[PDB]
Amino acid sequence: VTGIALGMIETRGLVPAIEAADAMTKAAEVRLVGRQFVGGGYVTVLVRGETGAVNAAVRAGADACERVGDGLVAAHIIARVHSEVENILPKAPQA
Amino acid sequence: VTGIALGMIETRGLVPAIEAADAMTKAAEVRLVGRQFVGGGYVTVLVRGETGAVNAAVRAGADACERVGDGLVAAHIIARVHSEVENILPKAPQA
Amino acid sequence: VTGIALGMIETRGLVPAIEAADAMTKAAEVRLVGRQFVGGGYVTVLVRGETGAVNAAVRAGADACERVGDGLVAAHIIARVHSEVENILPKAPQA
Amino acid sequence: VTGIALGMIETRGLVPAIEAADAMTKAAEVRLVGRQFVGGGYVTVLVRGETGAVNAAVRAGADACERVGDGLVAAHIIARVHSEVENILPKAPQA
Amino acid sequence: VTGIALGMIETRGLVPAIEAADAMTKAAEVRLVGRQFVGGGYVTVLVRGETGAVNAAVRAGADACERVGDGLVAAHIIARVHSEVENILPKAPQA
Amino acid sequence: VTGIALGMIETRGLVPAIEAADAMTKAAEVRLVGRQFVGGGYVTVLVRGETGAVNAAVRAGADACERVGDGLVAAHIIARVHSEVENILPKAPQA
Repeated sequence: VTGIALGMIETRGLVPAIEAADAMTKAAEVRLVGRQFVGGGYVTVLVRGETGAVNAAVRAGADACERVGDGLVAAHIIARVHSEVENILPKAPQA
Repeated sequence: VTGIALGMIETRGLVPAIEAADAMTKAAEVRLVGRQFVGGGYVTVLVRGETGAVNAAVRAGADACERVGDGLVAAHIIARVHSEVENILPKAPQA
Repeated sequence: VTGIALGMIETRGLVPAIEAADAMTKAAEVRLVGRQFVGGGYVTVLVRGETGAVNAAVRAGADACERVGDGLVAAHIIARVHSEVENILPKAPQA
Repeated sequence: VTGIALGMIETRGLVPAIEAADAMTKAAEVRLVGRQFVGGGYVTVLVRGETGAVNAAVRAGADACERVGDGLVAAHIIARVHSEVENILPKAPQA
Repeated sequence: VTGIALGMIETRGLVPAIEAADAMTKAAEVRLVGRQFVGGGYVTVLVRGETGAVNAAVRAGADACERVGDGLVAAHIIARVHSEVENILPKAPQA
Repeated sequence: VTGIALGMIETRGLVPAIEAADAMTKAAEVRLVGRQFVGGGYVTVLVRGETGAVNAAVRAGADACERVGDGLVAAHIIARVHSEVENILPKAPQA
């Protein structure tokens, strides 16, 4: 609900990205704040939550999406982003 | 009509994606909720329905579209997406 | 004028796509309803008409555009798309 | 001024496309009606004019742009596009 | 706060770009002014600050993001951009 | 200020493009009128000025940006574009 850690998975294609998003949100209490079409085929899903939650989420999403479609590019956690980085992070996705 | 399972096919190009969409919707009672241009040439079609419907649909779409154009990237089902994932799923496509 | 069959050609680049569109529309009575920039360099042109018209059109467009530029990716006909698929098909192109 | 033939050059990148556009418009009396970013790096420039004008233009643009940057993909003329194809052709570019 | 030097990192994918942005902003007093989706999968993050700040920032971001996802494309500093270049530089990002 | 020659550099990525823009504007009296994301990763920067200015600018930008990131695709000058080509040239960039 109120944690500020950031979890991020980037995939080749939207399908593995949606699998990642589902596995992450089912794995721990994290909020899905963005899904971004990057260009070139990259898609990135972003979650916010407490450190431990985001840790468990990212690990789960990564294990899940590497088997789907063109797969996984990156799985990363930043437990406390600098206040400046909030300027580039999505507050809610657009669907 | 009211099922919440999710079916997804991602293709290289729009043509196999439209074949996928037609085969899926003809294969079982599923609703076509989105067609997404991902970037890089990826296109993803998304269907919602009951679990068994989405199962049959995805299987049909996958068999159909792998023979068309540049073909199939991914075919996947999530029978119950986390409530958070609804935030990134299209409610209706844009044409 | 009133036929609901669907003809589709996908090309690498816009130029072969315009050649495809011209050959298809000159080959039989079909309506050009969409030209779509897919991402990655894919372009897809879509025609509607009666079954026989769309058959002749797609065959003509395919023979024509494979010799132009980066060429042909896919040529496909769906003689009756499921009512659900109409949700993703363009009603008129944008130029 | 009033001719309806269509000249088209597709290039890898915008720079050779601008060279193409300049060579075509300097080579014969043709009107520059569109420059289109296709995705994947393809750019297409479109000219309208009388048949002979468009013939000379396309030949000139093609010779000119193949030496610039990533070069030429396609050079093509359609002397009379079907009335349906007008629906997908740009009336004026956007800059 | 008031320095006009420019720091820039370009990455393959958004995830390494967000890592870059975090490392740069944590490394020295710089302002994150832009994150740009370039097409093809390139993402570029831009920081402004005093010369020494931007120097330290870019070095930190570069060391950080080369280990994340598809990695680093470019890391560059322009300590005083020409007044003309301000016309193409983002004033604040969009998230 | 009032010259109509055109200088153009196309790069793989935005970073070398910004280096190009800075080197060109510092090298001679030219105005930066556009920076264009082309798709596929191509970026093109456009300068206007007198012939000699644009000559010196393009040469400087080219030497500068080939060492940055994924580098240089094309460097080109058109000393007097046809009046028709003005229709596709940017009047000012968007940042």
